[PDB]
Amino acid sequence: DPAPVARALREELARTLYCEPGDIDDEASFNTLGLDSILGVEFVAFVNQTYGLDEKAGILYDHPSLAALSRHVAGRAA
Amino acid sequence: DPAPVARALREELARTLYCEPGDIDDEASFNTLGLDSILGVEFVAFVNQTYGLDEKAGILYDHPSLAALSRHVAGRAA
Amino acid sequence: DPAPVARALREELARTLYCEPGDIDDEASFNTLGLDSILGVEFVAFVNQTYGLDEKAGILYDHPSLAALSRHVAGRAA
Amino acid sequence: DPAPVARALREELARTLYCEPGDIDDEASFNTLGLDSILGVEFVAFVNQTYGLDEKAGILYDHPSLAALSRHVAGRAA
Amino acid sequence: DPAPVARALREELARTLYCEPGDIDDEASFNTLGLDSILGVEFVAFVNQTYGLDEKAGILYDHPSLAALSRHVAGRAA
Amino acid sequence: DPAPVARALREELARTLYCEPGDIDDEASFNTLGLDSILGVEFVAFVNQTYGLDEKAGILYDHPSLAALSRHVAGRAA
Amino acid sequence: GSVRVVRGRGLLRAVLDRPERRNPIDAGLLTSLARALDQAESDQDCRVFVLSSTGEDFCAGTDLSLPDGAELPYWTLLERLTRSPLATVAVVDGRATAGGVGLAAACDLVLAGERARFRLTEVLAGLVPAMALPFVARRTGEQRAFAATLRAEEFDAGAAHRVGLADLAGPRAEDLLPPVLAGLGRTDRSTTAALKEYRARLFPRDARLGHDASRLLIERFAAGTGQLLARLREAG
Amino acid sequence: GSVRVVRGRGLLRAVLDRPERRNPIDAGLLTSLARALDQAESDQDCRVFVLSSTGEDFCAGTDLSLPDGAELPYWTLLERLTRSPLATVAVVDGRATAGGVGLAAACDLVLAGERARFRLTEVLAGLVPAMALPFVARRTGEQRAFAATLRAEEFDAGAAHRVGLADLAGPRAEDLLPPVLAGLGRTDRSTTAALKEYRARLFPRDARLGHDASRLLIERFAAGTGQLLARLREAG
Amino acid sequence: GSVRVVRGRGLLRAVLDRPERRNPIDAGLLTSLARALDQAESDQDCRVFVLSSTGEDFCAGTDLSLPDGAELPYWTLLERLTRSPLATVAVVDGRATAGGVGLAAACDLVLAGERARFRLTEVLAGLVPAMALPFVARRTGEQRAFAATLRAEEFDAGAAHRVGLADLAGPRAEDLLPPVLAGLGRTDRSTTAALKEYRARLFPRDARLGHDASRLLIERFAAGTGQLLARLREAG
Amino acid sequence: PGSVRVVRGRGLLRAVLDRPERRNPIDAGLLTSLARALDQAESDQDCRVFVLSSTGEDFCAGTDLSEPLPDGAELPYWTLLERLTRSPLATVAVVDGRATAGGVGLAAACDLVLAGERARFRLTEVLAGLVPAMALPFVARRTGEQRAFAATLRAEEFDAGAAHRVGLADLAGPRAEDLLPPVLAGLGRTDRSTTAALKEYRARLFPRDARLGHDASRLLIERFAGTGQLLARLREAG
Amino acid sequence: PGSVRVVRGRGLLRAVLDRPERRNPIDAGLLTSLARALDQAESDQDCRVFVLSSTGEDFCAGTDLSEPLPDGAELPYWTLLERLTRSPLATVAVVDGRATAGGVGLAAACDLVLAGERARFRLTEVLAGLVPAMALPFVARRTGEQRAFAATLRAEEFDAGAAHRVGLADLAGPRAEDLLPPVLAGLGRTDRSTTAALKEYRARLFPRDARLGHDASRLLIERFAGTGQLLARLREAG
Amino acid sequence: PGSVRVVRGRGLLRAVLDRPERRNPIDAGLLTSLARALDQAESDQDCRVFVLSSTGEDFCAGTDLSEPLPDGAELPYWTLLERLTRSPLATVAVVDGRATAGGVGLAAACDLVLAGERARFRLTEVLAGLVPAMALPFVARRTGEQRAFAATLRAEEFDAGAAHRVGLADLAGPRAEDLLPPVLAGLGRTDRSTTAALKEYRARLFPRDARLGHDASRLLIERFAGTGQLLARLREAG
Ligand SMILES: *P(=O)(O)OCC(C)(C)[C@@H](O)C(=O)NCCC(=O)NCCS
Ligand SMILES: *P(=O)(O)OCC(C)(C)[C@@H](O)C(=O)NCCC(=O)NCCS
Ligand SMILES: *P(=O)(O)OCC(C)(C)[C@@H](O)C(=O)NCCC(=O)NCCS
Ligand SMILES: *P(=O)(O)OCC(C)(C)[C@@H](O)C(=O)NCCC(=O)NCCS
Ligand SMILES: *P(=O)(O)OCC(C)(C)[C@@H](O)C(=O)NCCC(=O)NCCS
Ligand SMILES: *P(=O)(O)OCC(C)(C)[C@@H](O)C(=O)NCCC(=O)NCCS
Ligand SMILES: [Cl-]
Ligand SMILES: [Cl-]
Ligand SMILES: [Cl-]
Ligand SMILES: [Cl-]
Ligand SMILES: [Cl-]
Ligand SMILES: [Cl-]
Ligand code: NA
Ligand code: NA
Ligand code: NA
Repeated sequence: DPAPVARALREELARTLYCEPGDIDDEASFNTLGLDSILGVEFVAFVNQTYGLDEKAGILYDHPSLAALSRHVAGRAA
Repeated sequence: DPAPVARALREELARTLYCEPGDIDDEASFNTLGLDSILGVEFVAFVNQTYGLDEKAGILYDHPSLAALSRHVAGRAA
Repeated sequence: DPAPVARALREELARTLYCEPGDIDDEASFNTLGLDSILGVEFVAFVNQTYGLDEKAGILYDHPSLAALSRHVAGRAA
Repeated sequence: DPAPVARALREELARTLYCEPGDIDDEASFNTLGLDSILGVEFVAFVNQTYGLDEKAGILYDHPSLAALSRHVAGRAA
Repeated sequence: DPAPVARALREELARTLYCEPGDIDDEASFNTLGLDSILGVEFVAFVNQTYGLDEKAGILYDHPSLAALSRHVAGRAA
Repeated sequence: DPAPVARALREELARTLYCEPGDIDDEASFNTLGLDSILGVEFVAFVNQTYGLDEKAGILYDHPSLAALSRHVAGRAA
Repeated sequence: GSVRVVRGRGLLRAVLDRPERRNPIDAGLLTSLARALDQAESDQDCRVFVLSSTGEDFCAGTDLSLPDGAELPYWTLLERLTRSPLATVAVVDGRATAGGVGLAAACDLVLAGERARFRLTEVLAGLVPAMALPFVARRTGEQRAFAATLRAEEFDAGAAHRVGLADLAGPRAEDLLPPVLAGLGRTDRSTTAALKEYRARLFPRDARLGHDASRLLIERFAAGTGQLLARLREAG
Repeated sequence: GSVRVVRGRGLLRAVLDRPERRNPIDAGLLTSLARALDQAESDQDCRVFVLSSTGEDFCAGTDLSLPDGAELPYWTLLERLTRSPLATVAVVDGRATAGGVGLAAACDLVLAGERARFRLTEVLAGLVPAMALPFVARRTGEQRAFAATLRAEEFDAGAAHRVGLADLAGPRAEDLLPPVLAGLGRTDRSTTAALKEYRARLFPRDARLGHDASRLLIERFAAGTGQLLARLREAG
Repeated sequence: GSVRVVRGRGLLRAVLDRPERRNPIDAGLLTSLARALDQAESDQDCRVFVLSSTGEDFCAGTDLSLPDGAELPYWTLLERLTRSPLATVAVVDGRATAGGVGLAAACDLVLAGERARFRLTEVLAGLVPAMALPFVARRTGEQRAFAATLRAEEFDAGAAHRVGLADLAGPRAEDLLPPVLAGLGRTDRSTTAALKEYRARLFPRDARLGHDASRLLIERFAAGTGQLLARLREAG
Repeated sequence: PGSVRVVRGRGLLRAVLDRPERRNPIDAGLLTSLARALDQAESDQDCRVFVLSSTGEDFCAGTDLSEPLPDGAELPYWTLLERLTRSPLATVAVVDGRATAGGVGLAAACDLVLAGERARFRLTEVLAGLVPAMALPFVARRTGEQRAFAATLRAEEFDAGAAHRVGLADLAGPRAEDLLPPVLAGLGRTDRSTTAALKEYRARLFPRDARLGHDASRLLIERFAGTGQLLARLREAG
Repeated sequence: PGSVRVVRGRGLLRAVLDRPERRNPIDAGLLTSLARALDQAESDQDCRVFVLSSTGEDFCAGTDLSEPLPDGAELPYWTLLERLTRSPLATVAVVDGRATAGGVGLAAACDLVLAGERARFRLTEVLAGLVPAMALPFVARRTGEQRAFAATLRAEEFDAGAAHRVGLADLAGPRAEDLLPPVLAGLGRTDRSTTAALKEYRARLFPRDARLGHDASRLLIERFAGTGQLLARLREAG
Repeated sequence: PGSVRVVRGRGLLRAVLDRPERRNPIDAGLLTSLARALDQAESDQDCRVFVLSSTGEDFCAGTDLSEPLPDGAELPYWTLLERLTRSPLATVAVVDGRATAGGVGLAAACDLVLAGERARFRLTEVLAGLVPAMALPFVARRTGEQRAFAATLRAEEFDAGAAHRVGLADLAGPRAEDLLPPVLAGLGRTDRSTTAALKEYRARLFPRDARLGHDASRLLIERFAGTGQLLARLREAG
């Protein structure tokens, strides 16, 4: 189930983008949301520190929405 | 005194403008929020129905924010 | 008969707008002629001093051409 | 000597350009007043008819103002 | 070693882009010369046919100039 | 035969315009090629010194391509 | 009352002359403009029909204060402004609202000053401006004319110029007129007549469109409309 | 799988919901969108149909991974988006490619965000986008629609806005929607229905065009095409 | 005399080659261009027909120095440039005047350089450019094509680009051609042929328009015309 | 119960002009309240951004029409505008209504100006016989000297688009408040130390001389000291 | 019977360049006649505006192609351009033809530049081996330094629209003369006292150093002193 | 076998940045090689133009992420940018790829900037905790101070069109190399003597103070001296 991860990621993204978690369309592209390559690296380093992972900054290109990133991190983490 | 009037108007404004009440700044001008003369007349007719008043559509010009209108309306209320 | 007033007003407007009295369309809006709110106040203070009146600057909004202003001042003055 | 020629041309120019003779600056270029090559040829044919001359349409290029043309024409007149 | 490969590619690029081989700067990016992803795939299929290779269309991204591609190709050649 | 003159003129024009002689369309206007009135005077002074002529700068308006200028200079020179 | 005629050199000018009522469309205006165009057309030395106005409203549209095959006089007049042998020139120095947009749009050339505004308010009243749209769409293209109707979009002089609703824009529409009149003096009435006839040959309106447009406006007006018109009234 | 429906105040939203496949057109999508439009039309209090998407692709067009008088379902759906009594609004926040351009273009209003891109790729595959072009050309004009096809021109939000393919542009198409919905609440379904019916009366498509467009796409697809599609595949 | 043909890779180029006469339209030019287009079409490996010129005049129009159902050869040629299976590309690096505007406008793509100028001078001579207008209006829209005719408006490269008369503009039209040729090499003749055939299916000219346009030009020329042509001559 | 309402967020302090019924005029209390907000922001070592926003139709109407100057002394208005250019915090003005007279300087002195649909900027000072001497250096460092002086001579009004075209606004959109989240997210990629060194270096490369704040203060006081007539005229037109 | 014709109007003096047959060149008499017009305008305490306009196709062709310099001395051209920036009168240039070489500075030094359809601006100086040192500070204070220096290096020509886009013209229209009535009516809302204090403050905030007029005068004289060849070339192209 | 390839033409020397595989970074050898090209150009009395062009997708990527400062000393980067503004040769930058960080200054310091379709300009310095102190005066003299400082604070990227609109590019087109022949033909109408006097006069009218190169050098060295973390972040995003 990706829902717990999507929540943790939605709250970090909202803080990073200076919005409320409630304003974020989980299926919107990171480009549409205005996550640049710099905040992208910080966001992936948040995912790595929070779940004990080391995913390349490149992962946001492979899974370019909150929902797609959540399934990736969900199926990866444990 | 005005805070309940302000909330009743804030919910109606939210519905007219297709946003959530929590998105509305009570101190923003009706022109900044995007209320035109047309929905302005509907909004005033709403004020009149809900509070049994007979305000002219011009009142949105005299009290051009939710805060200002809600004080004017509460002071005309029983 | 408004014609004497229209003449006195046409000559002041021409001086104010740096044109000849002959160039002024009496039925053109003050906006179309380029009378701003500042020269508008000076023009109404010309009308007041010349005819012994004290009309608000607002009068040019109520009667927004030379012809309409002339009928107002004509029917008012004596 | 040229002042009558200048006035006859000034009235014809006024009619071709839909303005009053008193609106025309004798020293303004024909290009500034808005006379194109077409009305230019009609204007030269007017000069030729009125003064019995046989000037080429190019003369508006050699004497490119009412003042300059009226001196050239008066000096070719009887 | 690469200079003959560079010339074979330079002539083909010249034909694809409707210019003379002598107009092509070997060090200019494929994006600066105006090679799109479509003619890029045709150009790679040309490289593969001429040199019996099986390069992916992505190779124009890894070696994004005539000089760079011609070194990569010559080093994969017999 | 204008071909020897067209060649001598094509080489001077290429040097003046910072191109190769081969890039010049002999029938292109000097305007299309980007010969301004200043380089035009230098180019006519090249024609004059090379062929023992003294053609006015104006000649490039009369014969406004390399081909037309070459026929003029050809039929003139000897 | 509603139109004042002024003759000039090869032109007739029809001035909308009821500024204090904002120059509304009624039977009086439409008839006085048809009669001005008749006078201009009867003078064989006339070549240009100029439509201009007074005060802050070019034309406010229908004053808010059909046999088979027949057309409303508004349709008939707009078609005449497109078919006349006279060049038709609209001078817009104030608000053109609802049917007032069609009256301008139907002239050959629209000159727009700093105070020019155009807006089809019809959908806010539950109406389709069926009679005005063909004369707007032949200028803006169908997409901008139908999206401007759905959204009741307002155009100033620059916006009207950019979308083709105005051919020329500047600080005053009246000061754009003398160079247009100077330019038209290079050609003649016979040539203007044939050009406009060929526009109708190349961009035709089918013979039933006038009736159909007139009918659609009548249906929707005869509907919930009295309320929407009050609302539009109270909004100003 | 392919469409997710969300109701709102006087609206139904159809969300293209297969971002990892780039929101391709197939029988499933076309049928799910026809069924969303049916539901929206059956609700007599519905006034707006919103088409929006997910991820980086608004719609990639035909997934690359005809009786007489009949039309392909794509044609039928595009015509419905132009003829519905509902105002149809396209929210474009990613790449609209090939048939994906027609799906947007056919809505009454196109909102385009910073990541919006439009491109007809068809001629690069040896195809004519015959079914999408009428809905593009009614917005851009015939010259820009046919030259954009020949050149497979790409439009960003600003370019799409400038040529009429987008009515509104800004940093996010979704943030342009609430003011459009607020504006449409001033009018009603009956008025929107009559406006769209009159657009079809003024800008008609002849009765055979759907079949003919469908036929031309089928012919060229049934041709050298498998190669050109591979090439288009390898280019990405 | 009037046209010089140059073959290239998948293209044939027809060069207007009478610069000292300003590249006028006569029976010789129209016949030499029809014969160039025949040669290009007969070569099954040809895909592009390029129309370019010499000196300061792209094309000055009719040199000033009809059975029933028949069309003048100018009409016939303009229609061929719109109907050919070859992509037709106009390279405009000087003045396109009167009929010279239609010759450019009728090509699929118009490239305009810094010295490109377009102007319909016809009404200044008492004529309607009836044969050139459909090819101009299919690019600019009817309003800008008819108002540019009435006003004999001149367009430079940027203005021509902004109104759709030019698809591409830059310092030299000839330097815009290689990227256009590179782009067209991605598609083929069969695909270009079907695209242009579908444009005629979607934006048709009725079968009588060629005769009617030809007739209107002949009538007005056979009229006061000899004087207006002298005047136009003396003005240069 | 003041003319500035203060709100804390993540690495920011927002000062809201909060007298819309009075059109958010400049007086003593507004300048002190703003100076005090800036002090509270700068004292928080985790604060990186100072956001200046307002209420109603008037961003800021300038000096209220409803002073001695010691040697080397500057009026508080000058002191506040300088602070907005020198603060180690990024200063962002959020403009969705009328900035008039002194209100134009207050917006212009912020690092970044966001303008919405209802934004208007106009120096009305010459219409009252005044030179806007204290605001001009903050406008001119955005517009260049010609456009700042000519806009003053003609009392030119700028909407959001025109303000953006001349440099007075850095970003324009339907609503200035909706341009703020992306500016804040972008600023979160740098830190206060860098922002401070960048503003300091702007003063180094484009300095105001040490006498300018005094001379500008003096010129405004001299002209305010027929001014009564011209201000009555201005209010009557208002 | 002079190169400047002087006309009085309501609170203005208009100096008309009146040698169209010679293309309104700059020589001694034009600079004295203009300096004398400015003197007559400034001596009338009711005068508020100096209007500079011209005749024919040439607004002003610059120095006529048809000088000792004492220490601290400036050429009269510099003196006149400075006067146009420092005069207590609003200076308005009305440009409906070619401003060439020195003609560009003469227009640029006025407070407001009005450009009509036939307006053209071009510094041809580098084509004659000259630096337009005296005009450049008056152009650069309008265009910024990059556009003024690059336009000089490339001898860039500006029509009305391009002049307006870069700041060299403040207003553009079909005819510069028809932009003048609205500028005069707007200026009638302020007075000479305010206009004077505003121009003085421009010199205070954006100064030219006291040596600049001398150094610029010297650089032009040095380069004019092969110049004969390059001027012949320039006339032949003219 | 160097980072600069040198080509001679008619009255020009072209310095080509020739390390595309490394993205044409700035290091010691690039700055010396460029300074040496400029020396060879200036020593040829027939040379009038220095052309700066590059290779691949990177015009110049800035300092390579793959220094003591004596009193009055300047880093070589500053010395080279100053030389490009003071050289008697016209300096032309030909930009058809990414100019990043220090690469923006190197282009901006040339007299004329030509930008093609693939041109991009961005100061990334604040994202690494740096102030681009040495490049800023060369950008600001083109863009004005507001746009140069704001573009730095926001790490704004400019394509060819945007660069042209703000003044950073003087000319824009499909390819910067194809804008060069017309610039060279135009420059052939003037000479080195005039070009030299014009650049000298730009320094006279718009000077940089004698301490600026030192202070700017010091500020960059101080900030480079958490920088390790922020540069790792920048490379990971690259
Ligand atoms: P970040 O927003 O600073 O951007 C850095 C960047 C390297 C991603 C970018 O500046 C760039 O040059 N490329 C833009 C396209 C992109 O995302 N990279 C393509 C990788 S598939
Ligand atoms: P409603 O929104 O349909 O109509 C209101 C109106 C047309 C009367 C309104 O647009 C109007 O005339 N407003 C005058 C207000 C004004 O000053 N304009 C705003 C720009 S500052
Ligand atoms: P004046 O030209 O200085 O203008 C002052 C003003 C208050 C009239 C104006 O700046 C303003 O804010 N409103 C513009 C619209 C208007 O005329 N007022 C609406 C009153 S109904
Ligand atoms: P007429 O006004 O119909 O035609 C005259 C013309 C077409 C010959 C004329 O436009 C022309 O070619 N003029 C050359 C003049 C010139 O230099 N252009 C004005 C811009 S500086
Ligand atoms: P091809 O030229 O038809 O298609 C290639 C593409 C559509 C995949 C390509 O446009 C793309 O998506 N590129 C990403 C490259 C990029 O960063 N854009 C260039 C601007 S910096
Ligand atoms: P050169 O490129 O410096 O141009 C000088 C010029 C006199 C030719 C030019 O600046 C001008 O004013 N006229 C442009 C039109 C032209 O070529 N002259 C018309 C003679 S028929
Ligand atoms: Cl209607
Ligand atoms: Cl299709
Ligand atoms: Cl024709
Ligand atoms: Cl102040
Ligand atoms: Cl000088
Ligand atoms: Cl640096
Ligand atoms: Na925005
Ligand atoms: Na104007
Ligand atoms: Na270019």
